[PDB]
Amino acid sequence: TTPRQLGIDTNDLKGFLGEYYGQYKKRSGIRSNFLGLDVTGENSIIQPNYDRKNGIRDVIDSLNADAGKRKLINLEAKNFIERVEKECEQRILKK
Amino acid sequence: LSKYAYFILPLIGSVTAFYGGLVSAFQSDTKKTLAYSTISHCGFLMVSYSTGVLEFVILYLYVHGFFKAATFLCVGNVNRFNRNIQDFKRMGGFYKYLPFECLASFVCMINLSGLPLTLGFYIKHLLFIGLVESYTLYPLIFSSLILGAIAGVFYSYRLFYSIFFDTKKGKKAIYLQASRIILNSKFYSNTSLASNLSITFLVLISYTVILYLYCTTLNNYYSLSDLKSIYINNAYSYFYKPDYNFLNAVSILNWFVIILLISVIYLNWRWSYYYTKSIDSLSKFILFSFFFFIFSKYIL
Amino acid sequence: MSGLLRNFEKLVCQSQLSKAGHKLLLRSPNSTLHPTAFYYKRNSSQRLANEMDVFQLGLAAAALTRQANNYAQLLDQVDKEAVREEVQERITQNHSDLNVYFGE
Amino acid sequence: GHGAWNENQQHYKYSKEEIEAYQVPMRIKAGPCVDTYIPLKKCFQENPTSFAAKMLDGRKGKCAKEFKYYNTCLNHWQTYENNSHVTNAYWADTSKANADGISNTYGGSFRKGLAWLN
Amino acid sequence: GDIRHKFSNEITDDDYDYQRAMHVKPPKEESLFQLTNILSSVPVFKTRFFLDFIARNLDTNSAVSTSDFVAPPRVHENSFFVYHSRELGNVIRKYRSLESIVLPGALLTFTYPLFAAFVAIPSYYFMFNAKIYEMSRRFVVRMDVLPHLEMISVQRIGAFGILYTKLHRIQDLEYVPFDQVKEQENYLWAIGGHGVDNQLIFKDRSTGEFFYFERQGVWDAKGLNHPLLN
Amino acid sequence: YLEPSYFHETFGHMSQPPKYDLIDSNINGVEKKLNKQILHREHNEHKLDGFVSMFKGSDVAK
Amino acid sequence: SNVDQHELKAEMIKELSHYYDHHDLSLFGKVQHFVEHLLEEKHHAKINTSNFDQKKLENFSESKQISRTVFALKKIKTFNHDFFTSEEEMILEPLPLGILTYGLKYAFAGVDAALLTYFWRNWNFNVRTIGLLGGLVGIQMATLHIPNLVNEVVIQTPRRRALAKKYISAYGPQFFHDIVNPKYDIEHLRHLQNKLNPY
Ligand SMILES: CCCCCCCCCCCCCCCCCC(=O)OC[C@H](COP(=O)([O-])OCC[N+](C)(C)C)OC(=O)CCCCCCCCCCCCCCCCC
Ligand SMILES: CCCCCCCCCCCCCCCCCC(=O)OC[C@H](COP(=O)([O-])OCC[N+](C)(C)C)OC(=O)CCCCCCCCCCCCCCCCC
Ligand SMILES: CCCCCCCCCCCCCCCCCC(=O)OC[C@H](COP(=O)([O-])OCC[N+](C)(C)C)OC(=O)CCCCCCCCCCCCCCCCC
Ligand SMILES: CCCCCCCCCCCCCCCCCC(=O)OC[C@H](COP(=O)([O-])OCC[N+](C)(C)C)OC(=O)CCCCCCCCCCCCCCCCC
Ligand SMILES: CCCCCCCCCCCCCCCCCC(=O)OC[C@H](COP(=O)([O-])OCC[N+](C)(C)C)OC(=O)CCCCCCCCCCCCCCCCC
Ligand SMILES: CCCCCCCCCCCCCCCCCC(=O)OC[C@H](COP(=O)(O)OCCN)OC(=O)CCCCCCCCCCCCCCCCC
Ligand SMILES: CCCCCCCCCCCCCCCC(=O)OC[C@H](COP(=O)(O)O)OC(=O)CCCCCCCCCCCCCCC
Repeated sequence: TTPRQLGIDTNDLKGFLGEYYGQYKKRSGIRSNFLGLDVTGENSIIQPNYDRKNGIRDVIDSLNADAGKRKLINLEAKNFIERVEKECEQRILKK
Repeated sequence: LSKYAYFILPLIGSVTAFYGGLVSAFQSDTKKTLAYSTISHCGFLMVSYSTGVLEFVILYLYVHGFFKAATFLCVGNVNRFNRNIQDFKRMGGFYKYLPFECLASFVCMINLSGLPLTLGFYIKHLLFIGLVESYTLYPLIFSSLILGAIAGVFYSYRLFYSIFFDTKKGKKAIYLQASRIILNSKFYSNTSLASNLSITFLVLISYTVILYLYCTTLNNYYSLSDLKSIYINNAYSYFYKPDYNFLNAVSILNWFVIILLISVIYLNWRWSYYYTKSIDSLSKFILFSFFFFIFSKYIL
Repeated sequence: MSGLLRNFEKLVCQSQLSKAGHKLLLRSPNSTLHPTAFYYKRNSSQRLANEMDVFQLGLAAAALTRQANNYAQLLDQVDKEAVREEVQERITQNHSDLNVYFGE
Repeated sequence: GHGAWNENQQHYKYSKEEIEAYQVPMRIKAGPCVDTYIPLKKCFQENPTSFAAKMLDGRKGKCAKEFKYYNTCLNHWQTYENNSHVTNAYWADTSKANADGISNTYGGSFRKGLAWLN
Repeated sequence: GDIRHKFSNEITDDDYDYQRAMHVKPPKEESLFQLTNILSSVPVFKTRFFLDFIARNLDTNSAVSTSDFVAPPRVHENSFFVYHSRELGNVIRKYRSLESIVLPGALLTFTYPLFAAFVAIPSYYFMFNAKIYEMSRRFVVRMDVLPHLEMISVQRIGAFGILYTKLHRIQDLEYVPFDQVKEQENYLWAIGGHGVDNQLIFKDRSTGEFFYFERQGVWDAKGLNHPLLN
Repeated sequence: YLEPSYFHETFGHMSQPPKYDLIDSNINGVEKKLNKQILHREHNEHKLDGFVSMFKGSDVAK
Repeated sequence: SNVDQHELKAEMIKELSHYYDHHDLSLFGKVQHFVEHLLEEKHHAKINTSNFDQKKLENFSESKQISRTVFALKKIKTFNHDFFTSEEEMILEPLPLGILTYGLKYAFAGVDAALLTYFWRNWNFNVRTIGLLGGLVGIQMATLHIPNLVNEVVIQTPRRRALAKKYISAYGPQFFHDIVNPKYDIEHLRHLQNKLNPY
C-alpha cells in the first residue's frame, strides 16, 4: 500500500485553519481594560500565551503543509496538461 | 483544537477495538461475548470520531445500537429457554426449539458483525475510508483496527453455530421437558409471541432508519442538517472518487475476511463421518469458484 | 467411473478386481520397484560392512557388475581409442567399487 | 452555457444572506459547489420526495437539470481534493509519468505496492 | 398423549406439511411440481432418446464395487497387496490435482498474481498446510509387500496429483506411539489428522518417513497374516 | 444488486452483458458509414476533452 | 490557417491514451486487448465527406424520414448533451438491462462452471465434450443479446418514433435531413439550441 492524500479541504483554508492563526495574529486577549484599570491579560491563573508554539500547533502546521502540497500537485498537473497541448499544437504546425 | 484528543482517541480506540474483538471471539458466554463486542464497537466509534466524520460516527452508532439490542434480546430468549445458563457449551440443537430466535439471531449477527453484503459493512468501510495516517503510532493503530474488524466473524460464527446448530450438549431435561407430545399444539412455543413481534418490529424499524440515514449522508445529494462544526476532514473524497490505490487496498481486508470465513466453515476440529466429503466439497467449491470467475470475466 | 458423452469399454470392471487371481499388473508413474542405487555409496567414511547389510552390498555389487559388463560390451563394439578411454575409466571405477563391495 | 464546473445554469452567485436563507450544511459550504448546490436544494424543497425515491432514482427524477451541474461540480471538487486524477495516471503508467512528470511532487514519493505489479 | 383431536381449531398435520422442507419426515404425498411427478407424467421423458441418454451419459455401473473383497492389480509380478485407500485417497488426489489447473489458470487470469501469491502464502502456512498437505504427503495410498526383496512398496500422492511408489525394508519399520508425536504435531492432528488412524502410525527408521493409513481403508487378512509381516 | 462496490473491489469488473441501441440501423450505405465514423471520432474527442478539462480546471475555484 | 482542432485532438489522444484509457489486465487480458487493437477501427481524424453529396428529401416515404429524424436526434444528443431533457435522453439511450438479463447471464456462467468442474474432476475431456461446451457457450452468448433486441424493438422503438414525430412537427423534415447529411457543421450542431427544451 501507499499513503493517501488526506488533509483539510483546500477550499476551506479561510476557516478552521484561518481562525487558528488569526487569533494569534490579533492577540486580542492582552488588550487594555475598557474601564482603564491597570489590570490586563497575563494577570490571572488562566491567561493568554500568544508567543506559544506547542500543542495543536504541530498538527495545524502539518495540515496546512499537506494542503499546500496538494494544491502544488494540482497546479503541476495543470501545467503538464497545458504543456502537452502546446507541444501537440507545435508538432501539428511543424508538418 | 486538542492535541491530547488527536493523539489519544485513535490509539485507545484501536486498542480497545482489537482487545474487545479478540476477547469476544474467544469468549464462551453469550452475554460476555456481546459485552466484549460492545467494547470493540465503542473502540471503533472512538476511532471514527478521531477520523472526524460525525456523519460516519452517527451511522456507526445507529447500526451498532440497533443490532446489538436485537442480538441481546435473542440471546436473552435463548438463555431463558436454557434456564439461565448463559454458556453455549451447554447449548446445542436449539434451532428447532427456538425457530424464530435462530433466524432472528442470524440476521442480527450478520448485520452487527461487519460482513460483506450486509447493512453493517458500510460503517467499517467508512471508518477505514476516514482513518488518518499522520499518527506516529499509525502501524499499531492500523494493525489493531484490522484485527478487531476481522474478529467479528469468529464471534458471530461461534455464537450462532454453537447456540443453535451444534451437537446437543445441554442437559437431557432441557430437551425432554419440551419434546413431550402432549405439548404439540397450535399454541406451542418456547418463547413469547409478544417477544417475537417486538424483535421483528425492532429489526424492521432499524433497517428503515439506517436506510434513511444512509440516504441522508452517503447519497450524492448531501441532505443532512447542519452539524455546527467548521472542521472538514476531506474523508468524503475517497468515498465519492476513490482511487485505484485505495480500491485495491480495501480488497486486502475483504480477502482476509473471506479466508477467515472459509476457515470457520470448512475447518474440522473433531472426527466426523463427513471428513472426506467435506474436503471434497471444499475442492469442488474452489474449482467451481475459479471456473465461474473465468466465465463471468472473460467468456461471459 | 463418471463421464458425459463417453464410453467406458476400456475400463476395468470391478468384477475382475473382486475375483481373486485375475492376473492384472499395475503400471503407475514414478514407480521404483527395484532397490538398485539405494545403497550405492561412492565414498564411505567407514567400513561398508559396519553401516550396510549383506543384502544392500549384494544389490550394489550386482548393479556394478551389470554396469561393468555393459561397458565391456561397449568396449567390444567401439573402435575409436579416444572415445574408448572414458569407457575404460568408467569400467575401472566400477571394478574398484565391485572389488571393495565384494570384499566387504 | 459553456460555464465552468463551479458555475450553475444561471451563472448566479448567491450572497451570504441567501445562503443563510437556503441554509447549506457546512460540509457543502466549505467546498466551491454552493452555487450549484443551492438550486438543487431549492428544487428538492419545491418538490419534496421520499428517501427511498432518492435512493432508487438514478437521475434524481424531477431535479435532474440542477443535479447535472451539481454532480459535475462535486466530481471536480472531490477529484481536486484527493488529487485522484494524477494518482490514477501514475498508477496506470508510473514510468511514463516520470518520463514526462505530471507532478514531480507526487512522483518523487509515489511507490505502488509490490502486490500490484501488473 | 396427544389431545389435538379434542379441539376443532387445533393445528393439524395438513398445517404442519409446510415444515417438511425444514423438517425430515417420511413422504406422504407427491406434489404436482415434484421432479418424480414431472418425470413420470410428462411423456417427453418416456422417449427412447431420453432413456438412452440417461442409460449412457452418466456414471457407469462397471466402476461400482460389487463385493466386500477387493483384489487390486499387483504392483509387481511377485508382490502381494496388504492395504489400500478407497475414498480419502481419491479426495486427496483430486485436491492436489487443482495445482495443475487453478495455479497456471490463476497466473494467466488474475490481474495481480503477486497479490494472489501473497494471500496464499500465509493461508498455506496456517490452517492449510497442516490441514491437508502434510497429511497427504504422509498418506499411504496403497501398500504392497515384495517377498523376494522382503520389502514394502508404498504409493503416495505428490505435487499436482502425481503418484509415486517407494520401497522400504521391513526390518526398518517401527511403530511410533501417538503419545510421542501428539505434542510435536498437535496442530496437524488437531485439524487434519482425523481422516487417518492415530494409533496405527508407523515410520521408517532409516529414512525417518511416516506412514498414515486411512481409517476407512481396506486391509487384507492374508497380507496381515503373512509370516513376513508377523 | 444496487451496490456492487464490494464485488468490484473484491473480484474486479466482470464482463458486462451487451447494451446498445439500434438507432444506427435506420441509415444505410455511405451515409451510415460516414455518420458512424463521425460518431466514433466524436466519442474519442469527448473522452479526451473530459480528461483535459479535468486536468485544467484545477484553478477554477479561487 | 489555425491549427486544426481534429488534428490536435488526434495527437493529444495518441499522446495521452495511456492515462485515461488503460486498465490493469492479466496476461490473457493483455493478449485479448492486443488482438482487439490489431483488429480495431482506426481513429480517423479527418473524414472526406465531399464524395457523398445528398439524397433528395422527396425520395423518402415519410417513414424513412421519421427513422432519419431519429438518427438526427441521436446525433444531436451525441454532439451536444444539453439539447434533450432527462426523459428524452432516457428514451434515446438503450433501455437499461434488468434482473432477468443479469440472472440469465449468471445462471449461464454457473452451469458452464459446473460443467467444467465436472469434466476436470472426472477427466471427461474429449471431442464430443469440447464441442458441447463450445456450442453451449455460443448459444448462451447469442441468447444474451435477445433481451436487448426485444427491448429496442418493442419499447424504445415506438417511443423514439413518437419523439421523432413530435420533433418533426416542431422543426420540419428538412432540418433533421440537413443534420443527417454528414456535411452538417459539427461546431454548429454542438452550439445548437433546442426550442422544445425549457432551458
Ligand atoms: C394502538 C396504536 C399503536 C401504535 C401504532 C403506531 C404505528 C406506527 C407505524 C410506523 C412506525 C415505523 C415507521 C418507519 C420507521 C421510521 C422511518 C423514519 O425514520 O422516518 C422516515 C419518514 C420521514 O419522511 P421521509 O423519510 O419519507 O422523507 C420526507 C421527505 N422530505 C424531507 C422532503 C419532507 O417517516 C416515516 O415514514 C414515518 C411515518 C411518518 C411519521 C408519523 C408520525 C405520526 C403518527 C400518527 C399516528 C399516531 C397514533 C397514536 C396511537 C396512540 C396509541 C396509544
Ligand atoms: C518470482 C517467480 C514467480 C514464479 C511464479 C510461478 C507461477 C506459475 C506456476 C506454473 C505451474 C505449472 C503447473 C503445471 C501442471 C502440470 C504438472 C504435471 O506435469 O502434472 C501432470 C498431471 C498428472 O499427470 P499423470 O501422468 O499423473 O496423469 C495424466 C492425467 N491423469 C491423472 C488424469 C491420468 O496432469 C495434469 O494435471 C495435466 C494438466 C493439463 C492442463 C494444464 C494447464 C491447465 C490450465 C490452462 C490455462 C488456464 C485455463 C485457460 C482456459 C482458456 C479458455 C479459452
Ligand atoms: C503467481 C503465483 C501463483 C499464484 C496462484 C494463485 C493463488 C493460489 C490459488 C488460488 C485459488 C482460488 C482462486 C479464487 C478466485 C475467486 C474469484 C476471484 O476473485 O478471482 C480473481 C481474484 C484476483 O483477480 P484480479 O487480480 O483480477 O482482481 C482484481 C484485484 N483485486 C481483487 C485485488 C481488487 O482472485 C483473488 O483475489 C484470489 C486471491 C488468492 C487466493 C489464495 C487462496 C485463498 C482462497 C482459498 C480458495 C477458495 C477461495 C474462494 C473464493 C470465493 C469468492 C470470495
Ligand atoms: C502472515 C501474513 C500477514 C498477516 C498476519 C496475520 C496472520 C493471520 C492471523 C489470523 C488470526 C486469527 C485468529 C482467530 C481466533 C479465533 C478464535 C475462536 O473464536 O476460536 C476458533 C474458531 C473455532 O471455534 P469453534 O467453537 O468452532 O471450535 C473451537 C475448537 N478449539 C477450542 C479446539 C480450538 O475459529 C477457528 O478455528 C478459526 C481460526 C483458526 C484458523 C485461522 C486461519 C488464518 C488464515 C489467515 C489468512 C491470511 C490471508 C492473507 C492476508 C492477511 C493480512 C491482510
Ligand atoms: C446456488 C447456491 C450456491 C451459491 C453460493 C455462492 C457462490 C459464489 C461463487 C463466487 C465465485 C467467485 C466470484 C465470481 C463471480 C463474481 C460475480 C460478481 O462480482 O458480480 C457482481 C455483479 C456486478 O454487476 P455489475 O458490476 O455489472 O453492475 C451491477 C449493477 N447494475 C445492475 C446496476 C448494473 O452484481 C450482480 O448483479 C450479481 C448478480 C445478481 C443477480 C443474480 C441472480 C441469480 C443468478 C443465478 C445464481 C448465481 C449463483 C452464483 C453466485 C452469484 C453471485 C452474484
Ligand atoms: C446427441 C445428444 C447431445 C446432448 C447434448 C446436451 C447434453 C446435456 C448437457 C447439460 C446437462 C449435463 C448432464 C447433467 C449433470 C451435470 C452435472 C455437472 O455439471 O456436474 C455436477 C458436479 C458434481 O460433482 P463432481 O465432483 O463432478 O462429482 C461426480 C459425481 N458423479 O458438480 C460439481 O462439481 C460441483 C459444482 C458446484 C460447487 C458448489 C456451488 C453450488 C452451486 C452450483 C450450481 C451449478 C448448477 C447451475 C446453477 C448455477 C447457479 C447457482
Ligand atoms: C513465492 C511462492 C508463491 C506461491 C507458490 C505456489 C506454488 C504451488 C505449486 C507447488 C508445486 C510443488 C509442491 C511440492 C509439494 C511437496 O512435496 O513439497 C514438500 C516440500 C518439503 O516440505 P518439508 O520440508 O516440510 O518436508 O515443501 C516445501 O519445502 C515447501 C513448499 C510448499 C508448497 C505448497 C504448495 C501448495 C500451496 C497452497 C496455497 C494455499 C491454498 C490455495 C488454494 C488451494
